[PDB]
Amino acid sequence: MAVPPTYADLGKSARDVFTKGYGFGLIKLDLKTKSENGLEFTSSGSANTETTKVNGSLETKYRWTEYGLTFTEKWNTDNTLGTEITVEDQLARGLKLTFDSSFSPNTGKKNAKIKTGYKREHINLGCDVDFDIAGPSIRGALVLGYEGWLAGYQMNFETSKSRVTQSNFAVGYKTDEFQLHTNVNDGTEFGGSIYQKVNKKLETAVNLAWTAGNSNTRFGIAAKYQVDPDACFSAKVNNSSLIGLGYTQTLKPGIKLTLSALLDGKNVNAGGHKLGLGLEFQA
Repeated sequence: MAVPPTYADLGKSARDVFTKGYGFGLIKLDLKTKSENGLEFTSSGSANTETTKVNGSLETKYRWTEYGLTFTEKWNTDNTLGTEITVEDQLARGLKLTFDSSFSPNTGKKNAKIKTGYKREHINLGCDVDFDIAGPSIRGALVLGYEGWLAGYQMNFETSKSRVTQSNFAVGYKTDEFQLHTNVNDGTEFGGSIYQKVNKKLETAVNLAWTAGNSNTRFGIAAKYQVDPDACFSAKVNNSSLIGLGYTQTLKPGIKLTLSALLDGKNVNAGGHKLGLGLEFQA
């Protein structure tokens, strides 16, 4: 509350208006279970309708919510395996420590990661270490909060190059109804977004992006309208003339069906246009 978001979550809500409720060029199938603690599973399948490629993943999660522990297991179709152990609020509130291991039989190439996070009133700090063969690399992030205002810094240091490869700044303003976010990545990529919860049923977002020193500008406008408690409409445009449309409908409790279309101007409908279908099952 007085506790700020992680550096990565700055601007998230506005990013969500653009990304959720759309899945162009995919048939997606998701099966989820919930539990406050103990076992939880998520299993997903994706057909890309341009490449005929069909992907799959499982994730198994066990929470010992008594000791702030989560153990997670991942497995996809590309043979990649992974395990993640997380401790949260355990040695100190709100300290979070993650150990992550990945393993790929298809190349015998394994990755290991440690993420540490520390959060309290006005401060959100992180330090992620990637033990890669051609790392370590270390990502550090700090976000400071002052009366709704937010300032963050994020860096990545690659030890093989012994150089900073990433240096990002963000400044924003965040209430429950309204969020401003600005960032510049590497003194080079500028971004800006406004998010508005306009009423109980309408959220809107504007995104701006440009690059030093190219005079052009990209922008998008998006909305999400919750028509009733069972149906939800999304519409977005950008200045490359792309129109995204999305409709999500609960067909039965626990079962949501989303249809989405991506349309190119001025060719609507004249040439080929991206459709999508998502079905989510929650049990």
